[PDB]
Amino acid sequence: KIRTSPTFRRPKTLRLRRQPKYPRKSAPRRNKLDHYAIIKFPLTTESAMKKIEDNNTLVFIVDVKANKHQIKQAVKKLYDIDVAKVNTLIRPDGEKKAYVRLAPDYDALDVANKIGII
Amino acid sequence: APSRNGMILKPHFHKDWQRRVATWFNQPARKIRRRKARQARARRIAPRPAAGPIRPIVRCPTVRYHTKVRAGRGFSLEELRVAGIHKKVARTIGISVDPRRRNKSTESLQANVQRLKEYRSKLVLFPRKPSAPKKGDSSAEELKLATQLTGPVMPIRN
Amino acid sequence: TKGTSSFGKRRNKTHTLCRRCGSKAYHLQKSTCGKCGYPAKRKRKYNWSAKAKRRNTTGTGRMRHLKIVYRRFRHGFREGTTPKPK
Amino acid sequence: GAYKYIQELWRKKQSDVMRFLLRVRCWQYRQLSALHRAPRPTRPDKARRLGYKAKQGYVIYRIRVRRGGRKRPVPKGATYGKPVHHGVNQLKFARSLQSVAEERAGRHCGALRVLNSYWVGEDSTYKFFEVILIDPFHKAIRRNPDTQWITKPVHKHREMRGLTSAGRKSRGLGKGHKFHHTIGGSRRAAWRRRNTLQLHRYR
Amino acid sequence: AKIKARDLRGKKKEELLKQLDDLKVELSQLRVAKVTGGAASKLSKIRVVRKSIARVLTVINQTQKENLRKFYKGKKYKPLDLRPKKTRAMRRRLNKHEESLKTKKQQRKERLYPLRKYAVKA
Amino acid sequence: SSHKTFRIKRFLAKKQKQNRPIPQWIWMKTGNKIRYNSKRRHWRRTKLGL
RNA sequence: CGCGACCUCAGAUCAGACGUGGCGACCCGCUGAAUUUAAGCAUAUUAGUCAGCGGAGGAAAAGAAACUAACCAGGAUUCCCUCAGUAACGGCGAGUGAACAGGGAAGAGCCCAGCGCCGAAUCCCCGCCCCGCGGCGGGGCGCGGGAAAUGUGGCGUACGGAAG
Repeated sequence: KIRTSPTFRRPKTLRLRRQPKYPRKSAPRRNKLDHYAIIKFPLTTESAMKKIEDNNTLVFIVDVKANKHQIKQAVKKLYDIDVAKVNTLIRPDGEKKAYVRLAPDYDALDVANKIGII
Repeated sequence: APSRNGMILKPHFHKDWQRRVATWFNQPARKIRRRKARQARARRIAPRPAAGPIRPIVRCPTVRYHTKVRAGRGFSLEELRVAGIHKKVARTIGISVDPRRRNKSTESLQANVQRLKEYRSKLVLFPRKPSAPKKGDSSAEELKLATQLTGPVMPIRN
Repeated sequence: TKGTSSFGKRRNKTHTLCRRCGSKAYHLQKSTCGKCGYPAKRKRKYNWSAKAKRRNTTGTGRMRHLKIVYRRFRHGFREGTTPKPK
Repeated sequence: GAYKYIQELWRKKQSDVMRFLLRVRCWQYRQLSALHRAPRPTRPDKARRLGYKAKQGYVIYRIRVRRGGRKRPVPKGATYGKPVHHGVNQLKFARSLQSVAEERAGRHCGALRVLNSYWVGEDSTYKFFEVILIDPFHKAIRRNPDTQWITKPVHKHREMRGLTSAGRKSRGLGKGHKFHHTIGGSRRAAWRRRNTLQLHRYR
Repeated sequence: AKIKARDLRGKKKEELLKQLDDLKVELSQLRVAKVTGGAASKLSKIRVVRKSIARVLTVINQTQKENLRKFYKGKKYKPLDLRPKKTRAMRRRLNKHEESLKTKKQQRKERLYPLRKYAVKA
Repeated sequence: SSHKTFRIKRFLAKKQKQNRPIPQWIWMKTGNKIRYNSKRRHWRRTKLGL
């Protein structure tokens, strides 16, 4: 060995991994943003029933912590349907509205009767 | 401003004295508390003198009070020696020991030695396990007749 | 033009909502809460405003932990026991 | 025992032997940071006296305190008052530099508890002190009946309340005719008793 | 069906999560009934279902933590959840054993010079 | 403004929902004292802070 | 050049702990004014007080004499009564201002280092087994690890102590 550089450098020591003698918290926290917790209810509004009857969409009021991705897997799992796209807005009231456009092999107006909105 | 002939007088009331006015509405509540804590102490020491351990005969210092006699902190180590009581055993049979007390005189010494002789005679000593008495204790007929002494034990009258 | 005309130009805020004390006192440029001093670890409280203290003390809020401590105290802080069943 | 030879050697500080040692160390210490851990007591002997034992959970921090008096922190020497309080330069701090050392150690090491401290050197600009610190939660200290008094919450931050030997020296407590002004717990307790009207219910 | 927390406890793990979703769907259908605008008889039921979800989720969580503190019983290191939470300062105190420790020197005082039961004549 | 932070829009959301009059069955309660909502807030009159 | 020590000082999301912040009536440590009073005013006074900073506890602090005394002597601290508006301080002005003894409330004493003796006689942590505790403690088992002769434990501390 000769010092190639005129700088001394902190030599790269071995740093180990966490192998703890106990987990800090006893249980892994249960998911509280479920499929049921995320989707609260559908809007049965003049504006939102036309949105069903024209654009082949469903309109849901949704948990404000939700992605478009979480809404897509939620709308799928609860209503055995598949989603083309989800648009979301947070209302002035403060709750997140989801405009869940459905894939063209499913009628929105024939699944809106199945969930029970008219 | 002074009116006429009156006393020249200087009240100490120039500091914010009203923040630190100690009132004594506690007084009767204090006395009830001290008396309950004194009765509660006396009940805990079932046979033992309620007042606490014997104190020595002690002359008051400075010429004003040296005609008087008061109770001391505790017996001198040389007052205990002549009496023939081990200084660590004395405290267990209720005898005040302070190792700070000298003895300049033989009269003060011999008064406090004779004081401890009187105590060691009167004192009824209960066995440690009560069910079996051993050699260095008081007899069982005396143990039944052993009950508290109220006020200072062998009170030091002038 | 120091009064009425000059009040028109007031259209950009110095304070916003502090995120310890909730008060509209978090100075955007200084980045300090005028009420609680947020980036400072300790609460900004002064003994010269006894009124300002008692607005924001232990009474004020819920005491959601500290109210049950008072309830849990009066049974010697007992743990892992249940009342005897039916 | 060696410790008496180490004791009386440390009392000859003007001797060629100790002048060399106190200068080569007081050099060494300047080139380190103002608050760093010493791996052992620089004076094992002195630390023995002050209660340091050589067991796990006894810590020793060499902390330097910048030296001199205390000039009044007032903008441009303007104390806006009466000529009594015009003083700004020749003013002195009520606590010794050793007590200021113990509490820079004790504050930084918020978990540890300052037992005591000893001098180890002075440059004109810096005094150097070793501070003896104890872990109240190490089982060596926590299971020793001799040392499980520091493991009780009454003795948190002794350095901040003048309860270490160096802090007690600032308080002017002690028995007798010279220490009347601190009769009672302290200087404040003395003042309190004397500046209270006892207004008895009857009087 | 009136769900009580006595005929939940004996039951199985996946048997209770079946009943949980059996209530979750029941609640989601009542929240649709609330918005479609009818059935006062169903808007009373929404609270009854909300509490019976809480009953099941409690008994789910009760039986987990009865099983974890049985698992961590013998061990020297149990999680911060299972350790006795009282006051902070009360956890920092000396153990029931550590307060009880005397020095050899003090055990010798206690043996030689025990405080005697005595009583003096007047 | 039109450009808002999410934090302010949640503040403005709560203030909207507080700005509704009392239900007409609240004053039929046994120990009723409330006549009307005193903590109502019009957008000209009281300017909600900020 | 290499390898084994040791010292001194780094890095870890290393194993296990610990501190911070709050309240702040009471308590400890600092810091520290000016209104005011002196018929002005500067020293003094207000006042080591308000504000400022730090640290606690169920109380705190203090505390078992480097004491008070000058006696025929008392004997830790704290608190109450009294000493006492006293001795003393002070533009000796305004004002300030304790202590001892004495009576009581309470009453409790102690431990190191050093000095020296005993084969480090000491302590910490991991693994196993058996009790076993929501105050991790007890008993086994291991050329299991570590701290510690740069001094751990027992005896012993001024009231003297130790050895035979």
